[PDB]
Parts: sequence; structure tokens; C-alpha cells
Amino acid sequence: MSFYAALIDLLGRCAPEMHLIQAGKGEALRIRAILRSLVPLDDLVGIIS
Amino acid sequence: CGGERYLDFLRFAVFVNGESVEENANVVVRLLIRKPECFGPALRGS
Amino acid sequence: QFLRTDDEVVLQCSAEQLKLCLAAEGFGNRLCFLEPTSNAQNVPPDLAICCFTLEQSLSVRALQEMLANGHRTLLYGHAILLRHAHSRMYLSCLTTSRSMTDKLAFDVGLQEDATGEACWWTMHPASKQRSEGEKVRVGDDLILVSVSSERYLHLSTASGELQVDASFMQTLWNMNPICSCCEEGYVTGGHVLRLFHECLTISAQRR
Amino acid sequence: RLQESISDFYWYYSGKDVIEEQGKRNFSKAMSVAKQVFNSLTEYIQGP
Repeated sequence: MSFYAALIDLLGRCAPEMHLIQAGKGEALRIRAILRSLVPLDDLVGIIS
Repeated sequence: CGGERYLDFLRFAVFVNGESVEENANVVVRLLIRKPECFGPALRGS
Repeated sequence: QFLRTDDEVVLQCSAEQLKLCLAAEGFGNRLCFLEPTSNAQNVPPDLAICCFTLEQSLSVRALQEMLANGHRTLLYGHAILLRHAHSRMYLSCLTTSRSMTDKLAFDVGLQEDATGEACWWTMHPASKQRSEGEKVRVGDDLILVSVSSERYLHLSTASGELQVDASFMQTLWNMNPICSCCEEGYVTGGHVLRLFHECLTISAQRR
Repeated sequence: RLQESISDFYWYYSGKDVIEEQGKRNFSKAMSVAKQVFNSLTEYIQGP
């Protein structure tokens, strides 16, 4: 659980910042596709609860 | 236990002063997906 | 002896060892499948949906000012835009997933639009024999990477039989030139043609 | 290897309108070494 606590918050800290998402930086939104593509959201919700 | 002695390093490699860098973040993840064994194998999956 | 622009090629893989050409139907069944060609002696495979013309080829930063906005030979580390010669549309990497196993393996299909988001691919040299800047010779091992998704066009063996998908496994690919610039008034393979002397018809069990 | 490296520097600036100070100092560098190597090329062939 501590290892997966490290694999998660690394990629959270590689998420492109919000002001670059307001601009149409296609490279920056390509990455934000990939990290969202990897992880299902509802997996977190059972973990968060 | 052993693999967690690198990610605590690399989470200082892209996140500084409460902000993310760009040029390192756009090249760590391009390289982290060349060897998908580097992720934990329960999500590589359960 | 070297590849160029505006000349059709056919992507073929290798897996006993067996050569799978990559074709796709279009106008219905927009996804792509595989088709073998190593058993051409007992059964001729269908090459009608396997032709692919390279109508453009740019450098990596070169298309970057196409998106915000006659025969050039091509190199490793260039970008490429394939066209499906029968269906007059372009190959791309699609949004969905035909894996359904959380493999994060994207599915390869076709696209009608000429937008440059997912239509483009970059090639890469397989070994350290060649590198960036060198030309592609005829019959060299290639690795094709997405532009929008940054995944590799690879064969997948997991789900029963074999199929092609975009995920994080690299797979060698032969480009195999199939038709260069032909002279006018002459015949090559793939030509649809008539046989007069009065045509050569069949009946509308019609044999 | 110099040739593609200078050409892709054009494609980054092909969308921009004006050029700032540091953009030219880089581009002043790459041609000053380019004039050196064409001059070093032609002395291989100045003799017939």
C-alpha cells in the first residue's frame, strides 16, 4: 500500500497545470489524456472511502 | 519496499515549490511507458 | 531502391513464422484486422484493402506549424500520413478500446477527416544499425509510434487469435513497396480493367 | 546532422512573427560554424 501510495502521487505531480489546460497546448493535453486513460476513477472512490 | 526508494526521489524531480515543472514531466512519462513492467503488476491486471 | 512519396506500400508483420499483411475494409467495419499471406500457394489472400499510399511526409516540428496554420524521399524520425487507396481515407489511431481487459491498448481504424491529430505516425529504426537522419531502405525493420497517443502499432496475441493494436509494446514491421510511379499507358498489378476484342462477363449458380 | 538541426529551428520560428534577443544568438552560432565547415569542405576540393 505504501508503494502504490508512491506510484499514484508521482503521476499526480506530473499532471500538467490548469492554466496550460485553458490554453490549447496539444502536447500538454496529450499527457492529461494518458494519465486519465490509465486509472479508473471509481477505483479511487472505494479507496477514498 | 525497494522500488519505493526511487519514486520518493523522482517526486522531487518534477514537483518543486508546490508547482509542477514542464520539461521534466513531459519526458519522465514518455520514458515510464517504454517499460510497462515499471508500474505495479496488479495494474499491468487486478 | 529507396522509398519516396506517392507510392503505395503494404504493411506486413512476422509471427511458426507467418507473414500477416495489415488491411481494413472501410464503408462499414472501420476497424482494421489482419490477413495472412504466407500461404499464397493454396489460397490467394486479398490485397484490395491492403494498399496504402504515402501522400505526405514531414519532419516532427514540420507538421507543428501545419496544425496551428513533389516527390520528397523520407528518413527515420520523420512523420508520415498514410492513405487507404481504395477507400480514399486516412489511417489513424482511434479513441476507443477493442481490448476490454484494461490493457490500455488502443484500436487502429480509419478516418475520413484530414485533421492532423491522430492521423500521423513516426517511424523509428529497430536496432542501432541505422539511426536518425538515414533514409529508409527497401525492406527494413520499422517501429511505428503514434503522434497523438505515443503508443506503438503492435500485434497482439492475448485475446485468442491475432489482431493489431496501439499499446506499449514495440513490434517490427516491413514497409514492402508495392507500386511506385508507373508510366502512362501501361499495366501494373491492381489495375481494374476490361478485356475487349465485346466484354468478358458472367451471369447476373453464376460460374 | 547540422542540416536538419538548423531546419527544425526554422519550423519552431516559422509560426512566430518577431525574433527576440536569445533566438538570434543561437542562430548566429550555428551559421558561424556552418561557414567554417563549408570553407573546410571546399579546401578538400579547391584543388582539381
